[PDB]
Amino acid sequence: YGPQTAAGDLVFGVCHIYASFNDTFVHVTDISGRETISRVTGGMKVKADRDESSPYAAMLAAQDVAERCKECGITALHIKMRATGGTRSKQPGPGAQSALRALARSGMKIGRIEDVTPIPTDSTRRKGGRRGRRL
RNA sequence: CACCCAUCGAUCGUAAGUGAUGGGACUGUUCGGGGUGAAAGAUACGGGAGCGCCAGAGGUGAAAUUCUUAGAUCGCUGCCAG
Repeated sequence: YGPQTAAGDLVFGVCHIYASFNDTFVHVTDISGRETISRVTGGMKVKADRDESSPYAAMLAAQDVAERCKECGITALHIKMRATGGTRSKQPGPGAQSALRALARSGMKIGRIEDVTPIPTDSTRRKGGRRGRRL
């Protein structure tokens, strides 16, 4: 099933792409965000714990979410990319460009593109003491 | 310009320095995350409610302890606290 509109129109959902260093969410929802349509993570497409953030897992996840959002009736995506943000890291993880390419090549039209990494006007004490994650 | 009358007071008088690119005080005037009192704000971390969705999420060199179909993580809008 799907929505009904005139011939020359595009149904726009919003695709939140959560690209942290440990996983990768691809999350297609209604423009409100209130109604999830389909979300797939990089950990649903691989066996190893490592590959949850691999560029291949994010590709397969954004694929398998694009096919289902087409099944539902969504044709274009306003894209909202996100890193862990807050205090962790404002740099988007590896499986972000691969999710973008997956959606674009798969066939979803791409509207706006955005960065919604949570950032602080000022922040709570970051994890790891004064000396940080000594390695 | 030493005086002239109109019309306002008419205290009795400085004579032992000068006023440091010394100091202090004053006036004016910036300037500044200087101090302190009281409201308001901002996202973010966390929890919580409502609404979706379903199989993982978190974490790592790799894992595991940890959370999770009894609905975790994720998404949206209020809410609470620091």
